Amino acid sequence: CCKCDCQSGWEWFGGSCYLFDETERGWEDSKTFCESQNAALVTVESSEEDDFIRGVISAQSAFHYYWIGGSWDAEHSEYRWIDGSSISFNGWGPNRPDADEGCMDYLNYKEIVWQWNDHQDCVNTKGPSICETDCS
Amino acid sequence: CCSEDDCPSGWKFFGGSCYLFDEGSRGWEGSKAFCESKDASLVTVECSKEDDFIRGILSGQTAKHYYWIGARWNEEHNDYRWIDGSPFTFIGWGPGKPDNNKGCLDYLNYKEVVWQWNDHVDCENTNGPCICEIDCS
Ligand SMILES: CC(=O)N[C@@H]1[C@@H](O)[C@H](O)[C@@H](CO)O[C@H]1O
Ligand SMILES: CC(=O)N[C@@H]1[C@@H](O)[C@H](O)[C@@H](CO)O[C@H]1O
Ligand SMILES: [Ca+2]
Ligand SMILES: [Ca+2]
Ligand SMILES: [Ca+2]
Ligand SMILES: [Ca+2]
Repeated sequence: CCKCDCQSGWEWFGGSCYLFDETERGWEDSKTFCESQNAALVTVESSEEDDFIRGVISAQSAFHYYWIGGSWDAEHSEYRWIDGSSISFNGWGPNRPDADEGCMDYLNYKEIVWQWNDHQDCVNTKGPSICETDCS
Repeated sequence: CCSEDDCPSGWKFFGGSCYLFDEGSRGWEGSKAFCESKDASLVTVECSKEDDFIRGILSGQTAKHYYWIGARWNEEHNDYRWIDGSPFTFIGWGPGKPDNNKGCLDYLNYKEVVWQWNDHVDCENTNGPCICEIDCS
């Protein structure tokens, strides 16, 4: 994405346009909603991206969790970004993931100060989400 | 993001930025200070449309074969990135570049590099024109 190519309500950072959508949906419906916007749930490849995200969500206090584009990959037996790519940057909160077959969210609760957590209800736990496009 | 409105006299508007293609003769370090003196920065190229824009302007003249841009070797990160600390998004290296000389970036037109990025070892005493950018961010 060019710095001025993000559509209305979206924010540019590091070649991507982001949407912090506050409609509450389970993880699957959040995945689907990012697809409807010709995007995908966000994938966080760097400390720089993580800090950009934290800067937005630590600015608000309504929500304690946001869905992102990471989930259990049975095939590989590990959490992967939803594009299939490996989780290289370590943005997990202390002692996470604590179980398999989850989906990932940023979580602001106890020891997890807006880091990644794994949740094992990927359908019925409703929260806001963060969409990402690289405009390709 | 600027509008055409915000471009001072003699600066070109593109993609929410104002650009100065300045034809002076300065080192990379001298070009950096020159852009600052115009409340600007050596240009940073975040996407392929901005790269195509720049190549369009640079291919309109043949007096000059390189223009300085706002990238150099970063000692903190041991990589090439923009002078604001932002890692590269769009990659614009010409065929066979970079030469990995821990130097300063220009747009170059020489043999197989056809208005694409090159790194020069001498950031002080190799004199050329430059591209400043105001992006209103
Ligand atoms: C929706 C969500 O993320 N809920 C999190 C849960 O996964 C986690 O085990 C717990 C402890 O950190 O905080 C929860 O309530
Ligand atoms: C200032 C500048 O860019 N000079 C470039 C040099 O770095 C490059 O090695 C050479 C061959 O590609 O073209 C030069 O003459
Ligand atoms: Ca990303
Ligand atoms: Ca869990
Ligand atoms: Ca730019
Ligand atoms: Ca070179």
